[PDB]
Amino acid sequence: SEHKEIRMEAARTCSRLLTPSVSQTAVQVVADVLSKLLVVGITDPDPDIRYCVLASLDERFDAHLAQAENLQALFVALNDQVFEIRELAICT
Amino acid sequence: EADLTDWNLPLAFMKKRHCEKIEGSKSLAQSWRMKDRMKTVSVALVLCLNVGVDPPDVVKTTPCARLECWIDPLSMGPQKALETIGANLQKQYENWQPRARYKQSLDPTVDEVKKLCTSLRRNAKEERVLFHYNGHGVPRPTVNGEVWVFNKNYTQYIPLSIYDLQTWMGSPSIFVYDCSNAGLIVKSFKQFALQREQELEVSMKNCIQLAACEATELLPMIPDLPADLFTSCLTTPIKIALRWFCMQKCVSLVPGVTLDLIEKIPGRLNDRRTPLGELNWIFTAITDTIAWNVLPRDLFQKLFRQDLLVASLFRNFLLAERIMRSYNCTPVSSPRLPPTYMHAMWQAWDLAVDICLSQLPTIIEEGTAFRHSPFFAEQLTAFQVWLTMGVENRNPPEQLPIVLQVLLSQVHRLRALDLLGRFLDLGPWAVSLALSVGIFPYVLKLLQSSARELRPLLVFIWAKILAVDSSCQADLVKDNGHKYFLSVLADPYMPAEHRTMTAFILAVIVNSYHTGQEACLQGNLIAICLEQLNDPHPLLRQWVAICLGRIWQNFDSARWCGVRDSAHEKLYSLLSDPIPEVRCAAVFALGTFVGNSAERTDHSTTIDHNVAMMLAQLVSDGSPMVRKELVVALSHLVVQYESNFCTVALQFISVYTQIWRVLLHLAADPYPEVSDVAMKVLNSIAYKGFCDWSARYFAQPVMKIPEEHDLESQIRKEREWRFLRNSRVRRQAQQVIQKGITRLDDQIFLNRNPGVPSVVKFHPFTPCIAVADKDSICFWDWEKGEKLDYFHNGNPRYTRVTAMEYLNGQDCSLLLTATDDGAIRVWKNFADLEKNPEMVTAWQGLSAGMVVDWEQETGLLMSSGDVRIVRIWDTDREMKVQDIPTGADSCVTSLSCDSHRSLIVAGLGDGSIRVYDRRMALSECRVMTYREHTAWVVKASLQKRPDGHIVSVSVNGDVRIFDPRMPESVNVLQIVKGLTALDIHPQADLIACGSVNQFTAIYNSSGELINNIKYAISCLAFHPHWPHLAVGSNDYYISVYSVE
Repeated sequence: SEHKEIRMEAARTCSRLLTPSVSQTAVQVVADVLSKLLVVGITDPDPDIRYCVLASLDERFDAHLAQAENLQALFVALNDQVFEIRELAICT
Repeated sequence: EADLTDWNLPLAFMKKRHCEKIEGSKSLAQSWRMKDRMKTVSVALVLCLNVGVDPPDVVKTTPCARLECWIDPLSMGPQKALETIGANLQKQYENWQPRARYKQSLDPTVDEVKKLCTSLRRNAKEERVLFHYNGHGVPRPTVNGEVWVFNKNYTQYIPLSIYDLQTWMGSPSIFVYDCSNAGLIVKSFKQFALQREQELEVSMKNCIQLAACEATELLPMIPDLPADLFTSCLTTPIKIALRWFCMQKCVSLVPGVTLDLIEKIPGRLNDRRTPLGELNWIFTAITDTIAWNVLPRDLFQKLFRQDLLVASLFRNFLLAERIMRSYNCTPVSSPRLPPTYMHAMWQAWDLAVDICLSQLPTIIEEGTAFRHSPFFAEQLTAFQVWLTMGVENRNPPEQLPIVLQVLLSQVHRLRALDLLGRFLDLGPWAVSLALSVGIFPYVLKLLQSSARELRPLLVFIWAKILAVDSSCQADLVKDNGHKYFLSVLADPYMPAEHRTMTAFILAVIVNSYHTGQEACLQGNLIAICLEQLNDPHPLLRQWVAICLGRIWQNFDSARWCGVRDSAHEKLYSLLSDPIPEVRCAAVFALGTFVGNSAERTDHSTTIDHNVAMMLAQLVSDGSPMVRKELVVALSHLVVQYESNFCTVALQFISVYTQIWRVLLHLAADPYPEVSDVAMKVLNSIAYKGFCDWSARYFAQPVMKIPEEHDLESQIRKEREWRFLRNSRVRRQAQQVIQKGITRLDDQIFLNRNPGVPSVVKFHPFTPCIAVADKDSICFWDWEKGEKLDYFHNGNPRYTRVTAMEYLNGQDCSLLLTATDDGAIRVWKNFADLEKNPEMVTAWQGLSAGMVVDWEQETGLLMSSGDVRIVRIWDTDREMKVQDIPTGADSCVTSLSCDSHRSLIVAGLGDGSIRVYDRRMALSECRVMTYREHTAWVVKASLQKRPDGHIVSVSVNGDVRIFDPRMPESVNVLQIVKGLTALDIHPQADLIACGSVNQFTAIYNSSGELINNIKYAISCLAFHPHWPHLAVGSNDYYISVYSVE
């Protein structure tokens, strides 16, 4: 939805709509969206989207953030053009 | 609470759809079965140095790289010290392997070289020789791979005979080239090997090579380096790593460290508890981990698992790649390796060193008891995390080579063994991955430890391996380990699961080959197995009986204990088993007990005859699988009873004929595979397996969590939306009754359907009116008013499909059909014309008149006919289990088995009505008899109700109403005196009369009447809730009636 402002709030949608959710079946649904969101955080040539996608993460997803593939996405973020993205990344 | 009622409402044959789908598989690489053990011959050590004589190529400087094997010759006895270094270098190689030889070869000329290499090669040809060299006091190698030594004269040029060495090393060997242009030696070796090819046109190079630099490069001269750097790495990696490390960074975050202290780390480079053991031990794990990560799959085993002194110095090669790329070197290998220097695991090494050497500036002096490294604790945690999500089989976890070290290490073994258990409990890839990583030799060795901890651990692991693995071949039973299993077969100190696994493992050891049946005599396995018949866990009783039935393979010396300590008779307690899987497992074992008895007769004829007569009893079962396994236990008896059967077979044109009689019972069975199984076994005699289902289960994951608590689980989401719907249906379908009855002012349909009036059934919420041809299941749609289809029940056309029932109503619309000859058949998938139907089960239940009453109400099936009895059928035993007689002798023609007063009515073949308290003793069942009918009872509606009244009709030509607490017919409707079709529906309180006229007649329980409407008919029924009528009519036709 290449129109900038769609992408921003669609991120802020998917995050909060995931936040409310043992069995594999629900956890699989969390994982499925969670990675497909995270891609954008490193990917987007509109830099403040990269900012907001990272900002949308929290302790509220810490178990999946302890996953190695995601740690690579974090390490990739940990080096960047935009000082504020780096400042946010180190906290995680 | 509709979806709770929908699951509370029981269902039929639920497990029976599972079993026959017996799994198969194909053999892996499974190269943990590793073959080749060419070790090493000897080390050449062509130590060409000419000590003190500068090869004129070089110009030194005072700050000179000087040390070799950490000796300086300049400050030592010159021509003497040339020996010392050779012994030193051998002693370093002996740390990596001493089980091979050494010649210390000092400035050798061609003749000396020829003697050294050819003598050693001549001692062993296929075995690996170690070529090792140093290029010192000897100029750079020639374009054509040659050398510079003769009688130690003056660094004298000599041809190296390298193209002859190429057949001296033509069979397996290894080469090391410590010189200023080694990649040139390797390149020129290819040109000579290509010249060998250019002869062979009439092993090009399997042999390993390690090159101290690439051809273009020249060695470093920084005095802080040992001069033999490539060797020094390949020989003493720890000293190098520490001595490299301490120089590298440009602020020392631990500042106390110096060269002086890293000389004096405590230990002896062979004790994990000491710091000098610990760093090596960590390094040992790291290198394998990179190798498994970054190499293509096979190459890893080929270099790092086939052979010791191949692998061990190869680990050091990666450490060399790092330091060399620090400087201006790019050392190179016989095989075409990918690069490694960058990899993240190296930073785990460097942190582990920093943690260690933070302490050493006190330990050296202050007697500090040192703090052991956290490396393994940190590592297993990461693996534990990937398991704990366990969310996939993708990018499988790289910590796997670290695990192997803790399987040995007593300090931390427990946690690792559990985690490994969970990993092995995942699907077969994880098993295959552990196996191909080389877990096997540890899992082989560790059963040496009779520690009770291996019961939930290594035994469970062994169980899951063997669940897929046929290639393990009682290995730990030709080896010592089995003594473990011989305890936890019978050891009671833990739950029966642990015995279940062990009974399976010993049942595998006897499954494998006669080695297990020998192992039976090596530990009296029969007697201790019979002790386990008594434990409650049904899959233990199964594995115990499949164990004993495999013990009685052709190894008849085992059957000697089975005879002489009465195993076969004792085992009949598991013929008294309600569980049809356990029943089959015992039936199988008695099968092989007789069958495999090496054609032994005499006293065994008398004893095995009792086994045959005892087996002959269990024909009782609607179970397809007991019906097969009974005939298969008889085909097992026939494994030696074929020695007697030819004349016995003629008797139907004692006990051999009781087997024959039982085979003659099952050959007619309405399930085609059961009639086939008995038919083919009769026929084979006339012309003259289940354990794999037990195996097919055991691969399934145990730790993974059952579904229905998850809101996203599809079984639950289907149930929760689709079946909760029926709250509105169970209301709406009765709302016209709630609101009071109205005129029959409409019809849905009047046309052909391909079925006879011998059965009619209305499906409550969903459209199939079943009206069926006498051999059929066949259908039409009441919702839309539409043709559905004919299908075949499969009974022969002199018989009659006589009744039908649904094993729910809404969700899983399973259907039963029953036949006048008895034949009971059960059906699926036709239910919304999605696809082609199948028969889930069938049996010849009831072996004049036939009747049926299924209870969705309670989970029981009932039926009656020529057996002079109402059979009551249980799906938990898969049997007829209770039996109520005709009371008189004229077999039953209409019935209800009420369970709301708990009664029966039997409308009899003599037209009398029998009413039964089904709590009375079975010879005395009569509460009432009525005789206002005396021909044949056509209708016998004992309503299953609080007002459980009787309406009944007979071939006498009259209708009457009777009350079970009165000896009489009490009241009358008889709106037509008596008629060819009637119904009295217990949730509508309406009646419909099969008028011979072109208009059907319709009336009320009040004796009132309603409008007669268009179509003598032979059957009709009202809907289970709606005050609406289906008329299965006559002449392959239906008509349907309603309010509008």
